[PDB]
Amino acid sequence: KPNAATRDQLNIIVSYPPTKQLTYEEQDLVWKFRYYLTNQEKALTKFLKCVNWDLPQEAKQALELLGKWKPMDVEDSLELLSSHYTNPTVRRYAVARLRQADDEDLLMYLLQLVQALKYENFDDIKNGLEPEIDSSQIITSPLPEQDLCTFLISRACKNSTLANYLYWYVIVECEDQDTQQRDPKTHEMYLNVMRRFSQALLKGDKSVRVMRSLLAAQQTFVDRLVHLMKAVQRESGNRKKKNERLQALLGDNEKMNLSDVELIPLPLEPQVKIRGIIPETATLFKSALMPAQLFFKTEDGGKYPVIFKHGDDLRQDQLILQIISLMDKLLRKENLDLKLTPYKVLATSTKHGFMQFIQSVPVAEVLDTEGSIQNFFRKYAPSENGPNGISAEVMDTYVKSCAGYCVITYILGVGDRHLDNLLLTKTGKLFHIDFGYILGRDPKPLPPPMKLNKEMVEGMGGTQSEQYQEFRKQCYTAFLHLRRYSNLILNLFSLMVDANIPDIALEPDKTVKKVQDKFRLDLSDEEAVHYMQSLIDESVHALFA
Ligand SMILES: CC(C)[C@@H]1CNC(=O)c2cc(-c3ccnc(NC(=O)C4CC4)c3)nn21
Ligand code: NA
Ligand code: NA
Ligand code: NA
Repeated sequence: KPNAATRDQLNIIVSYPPTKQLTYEEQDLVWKFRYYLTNQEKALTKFLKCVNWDLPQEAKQALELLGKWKPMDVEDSLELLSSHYTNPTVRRYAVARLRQADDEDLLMYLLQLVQALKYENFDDIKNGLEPEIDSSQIITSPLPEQDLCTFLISRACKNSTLANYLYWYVIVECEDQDTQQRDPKTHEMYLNVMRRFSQALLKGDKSVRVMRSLLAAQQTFVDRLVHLMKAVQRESGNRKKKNERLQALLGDNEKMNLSDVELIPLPLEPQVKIRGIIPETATLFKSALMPAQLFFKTEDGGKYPVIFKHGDDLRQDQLILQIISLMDKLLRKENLDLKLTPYKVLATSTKHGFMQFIQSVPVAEVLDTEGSIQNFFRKYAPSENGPNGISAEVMDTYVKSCAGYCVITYILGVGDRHLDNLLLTKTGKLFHIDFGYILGRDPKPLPPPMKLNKEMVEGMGGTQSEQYQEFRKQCYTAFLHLRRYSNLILNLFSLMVDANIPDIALEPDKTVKKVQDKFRLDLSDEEAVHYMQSLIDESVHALFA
C-alpha cells in the first residue's frame, strides 16, 4: 500500500534504536500502514509504541494486530517487559516470545529479567501462592498463558544452573533494604516470588526436590561464611592474628561446617560442585575492607579460588561482569574470540558476595618487577622465532584482549583505570578489574573517553608494529559487532534503570543514553570505523605528547 518514498521512511522508523521516541508524524505513519508492517517482525515494537493504551478502542485494535503480526524476536521481547508496558496481553506476549530462547540465552538476560519482575502485576504473583573520515585510512580499514514469574520458575525447575541464579538474584532483591523502606510492595513481591519458587520446587519430582535442598545447603553455607567473616573482621589484633583466626575457624568443621561438606554447587558458578574451603590457604586481602581469598576444593580434585567480600556492595561489579560476559558471548557468536576474562561475580546479599579469582599479575607489578610488559612476556613465554622474542600465541592473545577491553571499557564508560586494576596473565590475557566507576564517572576530572596507556602500547611493540595494526583492526571490528547488538544491549540496560546500582541510581533517566551515545548509532558502519580509529589515534597521540 505504501509507495517507495513512505516505504523508505517506514524503513528508517523501524530501524530506530528501541530508545528513540517516535514523533507524532512517525506514529501516524506507522499506525496508518500497520497492516503493511505485519510482515516485518522488527516493526512490532514500533507499532506497540504508537498505541495509546489508555484508550480502549485503540488498545483493542492494537491487540488484534498483535495476534496477526509476524512474531517478534527474543531480543525485542525484552523491550515489552520494561516499565513502559502495563497491558497484560502485551506482557504475556513478551513472555511467550521470550520463551523461545534457549536456556543459555535466558541465563544471559536473567539478571535483567529479575529486575523486570518490578513491572509485573504483583497481585497475580501473590495469587499464585497458597497464603571524521581520514582519507589515508580508507584503503587500510576495509569493513568486515504464563506471566514472567511463572515462566522463570518453570524454567528454573528444569535447569539447576538457572535455578541457582534465579535463587540468588531474588535473594538479593529481598534483602535490598532501600526497596524495603521505599517500596514495600516491591519487597513483598520479591518475597512472594521466592515463596512461589520454593513451593514449585517442593512439588517437583525427585531431582527437583533435591534442587531445593541444594539451594538450602548453599544458603546455609553462605550464612556460615558470613558468620566467619564477621568474626574475622572484628578479631582483635593485626592481620597475622586475623588470618590465623580465619584459618582456625575454617579448620573447625564441627563448629563452622565450611571445610568438609557434601558436594554443594558453588553459588558463583553452580556447574562447579565443591567439597569445602581449604583452611590453610585462606587469607585476607590487604584492603581495609578485609575481603578474603578462599580456595574451594572441587568435585574433580581442582581448586577454585574466590574473593569473598563482606561489608561491601557487589551489585555494580555484578552487572558490569554480566554485561562483559554477554559482550564476550556476542562477539564469539560472530566468531570473534578476543580472549576476554569475564570473571564470575555473584552478590549473595547487598553487603557480601563472591568474585572468581583469576591468577594473573597486576600490570603495575609487571612493570616494577620486569620493567615492561614485553620483558614479562619474554621471561615467561620466550620464543626465538616470535614477535620481539615472544611466543606468537601470547602476543596474539595480548593484542586481542587489549582491543576487546579497549572497546568494552569505552562503551561502559569505565573510569578509575590505573595499573593496579589492569591485570595480565602469562598467557597474554589483559583484563580489567574493579568497576566502581562506570558510565563516565571518574575520581579525577576530564577522564578521557578511551582508556589506553603507554605501557599497553609498548607491550605490543609500539605504534609502528604489526601488532598495533592488528590491535586497531580488532578494535573497530569488535566495535561494529557490538553495534549490531545495540538493540539487545540497550534493552538490557533499560531493565536496570530502577536497580539500586550506584552509578545508575545517580541519574536513572540518563543511564541508557550514556551507553547508547558510545555506539554512535548516528554513524554508518563505515563512519563508525573511522570514528573508532580517530578515538584510538587521538588517545595514543596524547599518551606520547
Ligand atoms: C581487593 C580486591 C577485592 C580488588 C578490589 N576490588 C575488586 O572488585 C576486585 C576484583 C579483583 C580480582 C578479580 C579477579 N581476579 C583477581 N586476580 C588477582 O588479583 C590476581 C592478580 C593477583 C582480582 N580484585 N579486586
Ligand atoms: Na519453555
Ligand atoms: Na583457602
Ligand atoms: Na544481529
